[PDB]
Amino acid sequence: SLYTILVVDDSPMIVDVFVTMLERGGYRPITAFSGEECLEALNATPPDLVLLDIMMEPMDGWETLERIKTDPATRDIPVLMLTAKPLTPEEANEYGSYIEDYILKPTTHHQLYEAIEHVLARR
Amino acid sequence: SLYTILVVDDSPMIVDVFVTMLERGGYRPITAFSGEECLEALNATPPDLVLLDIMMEPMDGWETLERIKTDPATRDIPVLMLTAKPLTPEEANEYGSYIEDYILKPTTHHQLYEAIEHVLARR
Repeated sequence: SLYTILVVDDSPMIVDVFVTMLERGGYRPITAFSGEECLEALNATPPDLVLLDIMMEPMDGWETLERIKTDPATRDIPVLMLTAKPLTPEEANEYGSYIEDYILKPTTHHQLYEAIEHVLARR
Repeated sequence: SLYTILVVDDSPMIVDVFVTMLERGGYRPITAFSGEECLEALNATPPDLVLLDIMMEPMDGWETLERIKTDPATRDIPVLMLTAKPLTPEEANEYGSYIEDYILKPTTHHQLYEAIEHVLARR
C-alpha cells in the first residue's frame, strides 16, 4: 500500500464507502466510529492522514480535532474534515492551521435505497 | 439477500462503490461494465432491477435501455438511470415509460484522491 488513511465517521455506511474508494487506489485504510476510538487508533497505529467526521456524539469532530492537535504525540498528522456542507468562512479561518481541507460526504446511498425500495417494496 | 440489483457503469470505481452500498443493505449486486455486458447479464442472471449508466461507449445507456425495453424477454425489468447531472425535462418525458427514476452518481472519489495527493505526494 501507499499511505495509511484513518477514516473516522459514525456512519458505518460512510466508513465502508470510503474504505472501498481508498482500497481501489492502494491506500491503506483504517477505521474508527467515534472521536474516542479515533484517538485510540492514532496512538496504536499512527496513520499518514486522518479523515474526520464533523458531527458525531458524544464528542464531535471539532472537539476530537482539538485533542489531536493539542496532544503533542499526534499534532503533526494532517487532517481532512468530512462534512455534509461546505465549511463556513469562519470555520475555514479559525481551523486553518489544524486542517488541510474538507471533503463533502456522499449522499448517494440515501437516494439509492429510497429509489430501489419505492420500486420493489410492497406498497 | 433481498432483491438482485444489476449495476452497469463503465467506471469500476463507481461499480465497486455501488456494490459496497448494496451489500450493506442485503441487496444482491451483480455487475457489468458495458451495455453489451449488461445484455448478456440480463439473459444469464435476470435481476429484479437495473442501475444503468447513461454514458459509456461504444453503446451508451440510452441505446442499451432501448435494447432492454425492446427485447421482449427483458422489457419488464425496472431500470434506474445513473447520471452525472439531473435528467432534462425532455429526457424524463420521452423515457418515462422505460425508466423508474434516476440516481446522481457520487463524485467523492475525485475530491478525496485530489485532497490526499495534494497533502501527501511529493510536490
